[PDB]
Amino acid sequence: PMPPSEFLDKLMGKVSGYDARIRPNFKGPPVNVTCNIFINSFGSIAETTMDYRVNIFLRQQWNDPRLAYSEYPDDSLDLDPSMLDSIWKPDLFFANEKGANFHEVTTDNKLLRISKNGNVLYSIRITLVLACPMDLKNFPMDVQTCIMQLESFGYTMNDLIFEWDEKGAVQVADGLTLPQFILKEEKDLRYCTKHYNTGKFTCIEARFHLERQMGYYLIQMYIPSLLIVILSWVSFWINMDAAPARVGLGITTVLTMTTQSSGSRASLPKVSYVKAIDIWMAVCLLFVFSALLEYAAVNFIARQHVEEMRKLFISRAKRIDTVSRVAFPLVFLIFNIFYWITYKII
Amino acid sequence: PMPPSEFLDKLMGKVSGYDARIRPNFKGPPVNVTCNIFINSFGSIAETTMDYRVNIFLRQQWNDPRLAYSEYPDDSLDLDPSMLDSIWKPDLFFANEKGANFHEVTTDNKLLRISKNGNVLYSIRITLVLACPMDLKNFPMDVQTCIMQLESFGYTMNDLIFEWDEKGAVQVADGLTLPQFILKEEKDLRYCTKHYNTGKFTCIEARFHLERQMGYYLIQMYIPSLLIVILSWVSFWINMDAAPARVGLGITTVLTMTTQSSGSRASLPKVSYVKAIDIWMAVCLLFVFSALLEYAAVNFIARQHVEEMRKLFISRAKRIDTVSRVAFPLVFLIFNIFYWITYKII
Amino acid sequence: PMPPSEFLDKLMGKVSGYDARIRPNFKGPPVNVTCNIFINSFGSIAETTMDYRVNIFLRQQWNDPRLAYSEYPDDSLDLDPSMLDSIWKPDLFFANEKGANFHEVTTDNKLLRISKNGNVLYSIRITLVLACPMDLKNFPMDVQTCIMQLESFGYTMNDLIFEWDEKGAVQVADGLTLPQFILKEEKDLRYCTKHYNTGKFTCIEARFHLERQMGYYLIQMYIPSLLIVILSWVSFWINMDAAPARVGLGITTVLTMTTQSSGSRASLPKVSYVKAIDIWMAVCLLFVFSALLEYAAVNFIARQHVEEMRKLFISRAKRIDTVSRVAFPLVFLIFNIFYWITYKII
Amino acid sequence: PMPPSEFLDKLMGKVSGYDARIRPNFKGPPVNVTCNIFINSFGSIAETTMDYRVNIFLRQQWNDPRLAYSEYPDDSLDLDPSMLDSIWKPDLFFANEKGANFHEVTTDNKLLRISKNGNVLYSIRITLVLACPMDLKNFPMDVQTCIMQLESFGYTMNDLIFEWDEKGAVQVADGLTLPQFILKEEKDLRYCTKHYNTGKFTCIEARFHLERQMGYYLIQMYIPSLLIVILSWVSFWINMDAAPARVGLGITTVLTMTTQSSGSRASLPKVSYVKAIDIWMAVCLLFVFSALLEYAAVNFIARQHVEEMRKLFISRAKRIDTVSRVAFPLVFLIFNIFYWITYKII
Amino acid sequence: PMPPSEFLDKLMGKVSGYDARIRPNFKGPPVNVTCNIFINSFGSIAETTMDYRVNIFLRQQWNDPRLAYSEYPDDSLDLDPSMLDSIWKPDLFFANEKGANFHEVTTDNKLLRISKNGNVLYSIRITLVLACPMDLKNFPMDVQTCIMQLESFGYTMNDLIFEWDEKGAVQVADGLTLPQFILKEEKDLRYCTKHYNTGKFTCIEARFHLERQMGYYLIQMYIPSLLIVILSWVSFWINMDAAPARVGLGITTVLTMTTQSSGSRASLPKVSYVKAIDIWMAVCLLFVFSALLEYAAVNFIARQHVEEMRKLFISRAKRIDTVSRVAFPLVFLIFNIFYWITYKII
Ligand SMILES: *[C@@H]1O[C@H](CO)[C@@H](O[C@@H]2O[C@H](CO)[C@@H](O[C@@H]3O[C@H](CO)[C@@H](O)[C@H](O)[C@@H]3O)[C@H](O)[C@H]2NC(C)=O)[C@H](O)[C@H]1NC(C)=O
Ligand SMILES: *[C@@H]1O[C@H](CO)[C@@H](O[C@@H]2O[C@H](CO)[C@@H](O[C@@H]3O[C@H](CO)[C@@H](O)[C@H](O)[C@@H]3O)[C@H](O)[C@H]2NC(C)=O)[C@H](O)[C@H]1NC(C)=O
Ligand SMILES: *[C@@H]1O[C@H](CO)[C@@H](O[C@@H]2O[C@H](CO)[C@@H](O[C@@H]3O[C@H](CO)[C@@H](O)[C@H](O)[C@@H]3O)[C@H](O)[C@H]2NC(C)=O)[C@H](O)[C@H]1NC(C)=O
Ligand SMILES: *[C@@H]1O[C@H](CO)[C@@H](O[C@@H]2O[C@H](CO)[C@@H](O[C@@H]3O[C@H](CO)[C@@H](O)[C@H](O)[C@@H]3O)[C@H](O)[C@H]2NC(C)=O)[C@H](O)[C@H]1NC(C)=O
Ligand SMILES: *[C@@H]1O[C@H](CO)[C@@H](O[C@@H]2O[C@H](CO)[C@@H](O[C@@H]3O[C@H](CO)[C@@H](O)[C@H](O)[C@@H]3O)[C@H](O)[C@H]2NC(C)=O)[C@H](O)[C@H]1NC(C)=O
Repeated sequence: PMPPSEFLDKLMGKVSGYDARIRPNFKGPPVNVTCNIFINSFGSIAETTMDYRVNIFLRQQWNDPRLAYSEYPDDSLDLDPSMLDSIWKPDLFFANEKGANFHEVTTDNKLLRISKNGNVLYSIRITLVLACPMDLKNFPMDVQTCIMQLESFGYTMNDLIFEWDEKGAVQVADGLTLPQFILKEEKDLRYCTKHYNTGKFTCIEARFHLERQMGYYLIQMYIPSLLIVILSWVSFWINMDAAPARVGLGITTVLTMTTQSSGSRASLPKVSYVKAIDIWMAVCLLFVFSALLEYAAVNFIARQHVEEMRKLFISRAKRIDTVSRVAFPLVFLIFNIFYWITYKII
Repeated sequence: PMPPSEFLDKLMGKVSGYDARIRPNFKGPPVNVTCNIFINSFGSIAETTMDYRVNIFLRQQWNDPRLAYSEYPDDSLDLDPSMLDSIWKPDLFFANEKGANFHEVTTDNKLLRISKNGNVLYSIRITLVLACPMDLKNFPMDVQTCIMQLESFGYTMNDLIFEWDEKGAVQVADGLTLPQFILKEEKDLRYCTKHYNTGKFTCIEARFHLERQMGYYLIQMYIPSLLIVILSWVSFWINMDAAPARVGLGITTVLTMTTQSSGSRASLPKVSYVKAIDIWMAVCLLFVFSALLEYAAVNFIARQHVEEMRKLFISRAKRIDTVSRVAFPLVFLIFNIFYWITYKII
Repeated sequence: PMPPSEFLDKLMGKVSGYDARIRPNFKGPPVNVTCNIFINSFGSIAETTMDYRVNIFLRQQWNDPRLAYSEYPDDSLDLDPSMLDSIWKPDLFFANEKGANFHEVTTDNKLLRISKNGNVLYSIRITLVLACPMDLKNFPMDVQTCIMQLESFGYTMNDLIFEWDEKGAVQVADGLTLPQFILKEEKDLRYCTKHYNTGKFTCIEARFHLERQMGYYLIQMYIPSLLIVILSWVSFWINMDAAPARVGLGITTVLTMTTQSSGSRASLPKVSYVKAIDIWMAVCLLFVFSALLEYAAVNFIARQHVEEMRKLFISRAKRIDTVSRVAFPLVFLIFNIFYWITYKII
Repeated sequence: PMPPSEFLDKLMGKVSGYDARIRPNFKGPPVNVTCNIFINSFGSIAETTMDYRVNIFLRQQWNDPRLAYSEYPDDSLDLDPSMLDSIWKPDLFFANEKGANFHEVTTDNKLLRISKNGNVLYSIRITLVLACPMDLKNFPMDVQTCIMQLESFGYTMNDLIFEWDEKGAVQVADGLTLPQFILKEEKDLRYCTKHYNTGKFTCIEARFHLERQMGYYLIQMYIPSLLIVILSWVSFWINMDAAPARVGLGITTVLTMTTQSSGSRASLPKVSYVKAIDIWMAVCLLFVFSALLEYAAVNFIARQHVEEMRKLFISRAKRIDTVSRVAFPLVFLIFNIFYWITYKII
Repeated sequence: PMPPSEFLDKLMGKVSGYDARIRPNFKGPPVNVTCNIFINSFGSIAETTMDYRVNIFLRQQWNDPRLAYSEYPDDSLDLDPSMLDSIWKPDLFFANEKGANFHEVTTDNKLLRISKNGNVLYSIRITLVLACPMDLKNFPMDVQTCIMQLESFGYTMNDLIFEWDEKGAVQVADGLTLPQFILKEEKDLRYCTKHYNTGKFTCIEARFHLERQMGYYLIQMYIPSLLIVILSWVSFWINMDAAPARVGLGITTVLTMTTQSSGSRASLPKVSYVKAIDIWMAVCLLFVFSALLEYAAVNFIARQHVEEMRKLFISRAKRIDTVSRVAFPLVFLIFNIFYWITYKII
């Protein structure tokens, strides 16, 4: 009969004394809050900052006996967020926020329904910029594991406990994809119960596995790394006589790799350890330096020399020919097969 | 007689009991809300982020019987937004906001008029930064289809339904243009009714087709890609004798394309698949590498050699001349005609 | 006697019934609002965004008969903005805001005085970031005309009309200058009365003419464009015999222009049409390519050749000398005189 | 006895009628407000924007007879900013704000004490981003004079007047330094009384003198400008015979200066006039172009030529030797001594 | 019995007269406030700005006799931050904020418990962007000491005093690390009691020592600095006869160092003094300039010359050979051993 908001005026109003400043089950067991998330947006995973932005629908559920309506004939009584500041709400924060905000476009993006037995479904749209430290040992073939963990800031573990629900604690949007990663379907769910000099607080955290789309880096970095090598090999297929041709083909290619390695770590943090993309472009350096270093041997032995003179110099230009025409493709290919098996096993 | 705002004090005030926290037609059919938009601003379509900013006038219309004034002699009773927080308003949010805000310069940019029969026109200026994933298979000749979709966050499909109005659901400003695209006049309008573990919610979405102005990329990228080829052809129109001239004209041009392809994907996301602008600048690579690779053949056969010697070496420098003087323009032009027909058919 | 704020407690308070939610002259003629602006800041005209930031003092004046004090012995009764939310205020917004904000440092930067006959002077400091589409046909010699237009968002043309005042509708700060433009003193003032599917609304807009300081671009772009040409001419003043000197002076200069044109459109939007700065740096390309193309002719005819042989080859190296020693300065200067007259007439 | 805040409940409360909306000395002389500042932070002087950020403690002092407590036995009655919105406060704004904000971390950073005779000390932490137009005639040796000026926005000069106090109107933090400038101890204090079509308003402004640390620019710009010159001089100490060595040493150095001047005005606004750093790097251009221009003379006269032939050509290669071996160090050093005295006198 | 929030309605409410605007121990000794922090986030130490962002849990403790509950049977009475604006709170600000904000995601991240004897534990999550001037004498091997200092803004030293607690005044997160530094465990704690023309205020500050991960700079900067040297040494292992080979290997390497030093101070403020990374890359300059300077000697003495002629020129090419083949590795290695011991002792 009476309008339910008018019903809720006495549901939680000064009549019946719903004090929003006192958790349910006061002085009893803690408040068991089941949580799950829904991921609209995901991406902008900046490694310069080692964070990422997500746009989730945080759903919470707890049981408040003070909210147990009985007269009403249905199961759910939704209510606009205008009085969402009227009921008790758990102080779930994100232990690695690094910035977050509500969405208030045309309305507070909030949801509030209440079952007969006091079950409170509480859902709000959030945009987080979560911090996840990036492990970059094997950079272009890394599997980053960024996390988001939900703690309680004020209430201790003996008054408020979080939990994930079993029926799909983490849903993802239907066509949600990324420009650079693959959000692997397996998603871990484990506790991260904290301790301070103030007490112990509740935590739960879902670990998102991330694997890179190697297609991009395969193009901008590896192929340019690979052309300079083959360009540095036919430089040895140059004319037999040492002329300024090898003078050009040598230093030109080395200068490429010098600039390549510059833009190599362009959008990369200043990590002290050595990653995998650079040792590729390191080995690519010492081969292209082998070219200018090899002609040093040729131009050295050539200026040495004349029967016995030319008979021994060209004998050096020949053994140096039949070796470099296969040695560079020999070690460079054996290096490649070893490099990629090292990273195809992780 | 009485001032209508003073009339509205009893229109929605505590007299007559207009509770703003209870939707119209409560416990009856859902609230049928017709929507349309008006686009002032449009642009800043960043592909680094794959989003875009728009400045719209969202108009809504629903019928609230509680707002049915009868005494008054006219059709419309506008009212400043100061009491726009006084009436019920649907919680239309944008399912792909990624940031949005109201405009509050000198007044809340809001509009509110009410017909005799309870029709509520509600219009507000909004600045959205909407997320649209970019498909970049054929990059400079792509037709991106960015969308904006209007969902309800709290009310389920059985209590609130959105709809587009038939009489021009999407107007565009008179001289609205873009720096890079053409907002095609055809604009699609279809439902995107959602489902969650909470229920099903209303959605409507308008698909904006976008086609690129190819004029820019035709200049900064293609012509510089095209000069290096012709510069790499008259390099073969060099003197007959193999001199360091071809030493210069070869590696110089190849270094251009190396730097060209660097700035090629300058403002482009790190997409794993291969787009169309790069295979252009890829084929431009393997021709300019053909130049330095061709002189490798010339300088190789030249150092081989003398009656029978010169009689067979210059016979190779001639067949290599009459072929390269037409072969590069042969395959390069046939490539061009094939490339552009592949992209003039989409 | 009584304090005038205490006087204004009954001026607009619940006594005498000043309802701030009802415009003056209700049900009568529209409210004639005269406006003018004062420009403190102006600049940051970003062409990457095609907008600009301004810091104005928007003065408004309308007549409200409800504000007609009679007892008081003076003309003006100022009042701090603390009760500036107490009176009626027109909802003037900026039709091309693209971001704007009030200034609230140590006080709301607001002004409010009221004449005896109800005249309301209302002035507030605003920082706008206004959108003006840039026309870049003739880029370094363009005259951009950015605008700012003042519309009413809620009230229709039959209830509220804006106007500029005749006595200097737009003042500019005394020493206000720009880093790149000259704010021409002539400032246009014309209506932009709008129409929608909701009605017709009031508008007024002041067109600011802007002309560029060509001094900067004359230095960073044109001179470097001009040195490469003269460097590409004395390259032909090289030794008579074709040596690797022309091998160097040719490709070196062309590589400059390639990088010049890269940084040419560095801070420029991706406009499809062709502007004027590039056709300059385009013509500068085809002359420097003429150098490497000319030596192609020299090195070609030289390798052709010997009495009749040298007697006809050097006859070609001579006619090619007396022509290129004046032809490049011939066409290049005639091009310059034509280019600058094309742009000195607009 | 009674708690002084409870004392201030009747100090300014509805008892005794302290109306915060009415300035002291109403209808009498204007309110004489003495001001001074204290500078915590200072820096981020961006010339791309021509502004700078400061973090000051604005102290104000005015006398309000309505605040004259008599019963109390002490001189000062501080009070937390919670009731700082309760008293009258002057509307001091900053005429060149360009952005400013309060600091609200753990409390509004505000101070409020009141002497017996009504003296109000009012102090608040502010972070300003003030606009100062930069004069860049002599760029690396410029003395910028940025200002900050304190106006009143609402009250006219006949109702409110600002003043600096004599006892150290501008204090600076003890170890406050800058990365690029030296905040000279002399700080000017003069009025900037304004006039509009609304009246005349109070102003005071303190002029901060700033002088650059020339040490940085002496390293990144001048030394690289200076190495290319000496590298372009020993290029003339090359072998007597004109070989491709001068072919290399000439164009290589000129290309450096071309890229040097690119990054010269890297972080510099697009000012039309010519500054001092560029004419340095301009004169450095025309000397390095003299090198490639000089070898043009050598390679020209060399190809001219043979008894009388070589007897006159080498006579030109000798007079060109004994001159260039001292002429470049002659004019270049005389240029340096003239350049630096032009800028050591300002 | 009664709900404690309802108990706190009379704990601090208008009954019993808890005036939040009056510090504890009024007119007595100052309020002794013990503080400690807990560091979640730490990093983004930008030297371009010379600041850094931290995410701390500021815990405060003071004793307020007015908050002494006696009836209740326990030690602690937590309470949600909804009434955290109800009690007195010290106005601790950060003397070098440069920007800071609260975290309000799903609740104000705040904590409030009260012991029986009035002890108030008050803890709030804060994100600071603190200013620390960077000392960059020895840049890649520097030990920066950034600070954060906690002052009181309003209350003087005779009414409010801060202190650190002895039991671990500064805790750090368990796995908190940085991308570039090592937060040394030793953390200093000393007073910074201030003085102004208003009085003396309380301060405490914790000095965080920071030492760099030299691993990154060891790779991007030093190795490229080191390859050019060895590339500039085997350039002297070139053929005995002076050919254009040394023409290439000389200027090519010098151009590398020119571009190296460009990107050397890429992300570095414009400090006037000379740091350590540049004198490394300065000494690397004058060795690679020694190469092109050395061949100047070779090509000079070579063109001088013929029995006595060649007998004295090659005698110079030999003593120049046996010296440069060890002199560059001689001085360069002795330089290295001296450089690194200068920086391994600090
Ligand atoms: C929130 O969930 C926790 C997790 O179960 C609940 O704690 C558990 O509550 C049950 C119900 O009383 C306890 O069962 C009893 O345990 C005692 C001692 O173990 C046993 O002797 C009894 O026969 C009975 O089985 C259980 O011990 C207790 N466990 C823990 C770890 O707390 C809690 O009650 C829930 N609170 C709410 C408000 O839902
Ligand atoms: C909002 O619009 C929807 C769409 O039409 C309305 O739902 C429709 O309402 C009509 C009016 O009663 C229903 O017509 C009746 O349907 C029954 C069963 O189909 C039929 O036996 C009756 O003879 C009569 O035609 C219609 O069924 C119903 N359809 C749906 C899908 O809901 C709704 O009433 C509107 N609500 C408001 C508040 O305007
Ligand atoms: C705001 O300014 C407009 C512009 O003038 C005012 O509208 C004009 O008001 C005058 C005053 O009554 C009207 O004059 C009368 O016009 C009728 C019909 O044209 C004529 O027969 C009468 O003899 C008399 O001249 C005028 O028509 C009217 N014009 C328009 C276009 O509205 C308006 O009254 C002003 N409102 C306020 C509140 O100041
Ligand atoms: C704020 O400071 C100004 C600056 O002094 C005060 O104005 C001055 O007030 C004195 C005090 O009455 C005036 O002195 C009188 O001047 C008249 C005419 O000059 C003279 O005949 C009298 O013998 C007496 O000396 C002075 O003229 C006046 N000057 C100005 C420029 O206003 C003002 O009173 C101060 N207001 C407050 C609230 O402190
Ligand atoms: C906050 O902590 C300070 C630091 O101790 C307290 O100040 C100290 O308070 C004690 C307690 O009365 C004073 O002791 C007395 O000192 C006098 C003179 O020195 C001596 O003759 C007495 O026999 C007795 O020892 C002590 O002097 C005083 N020192 C200072 C520097 O203030 C303060 O009382 C504490 N306040 C609160 C509210 O906890």
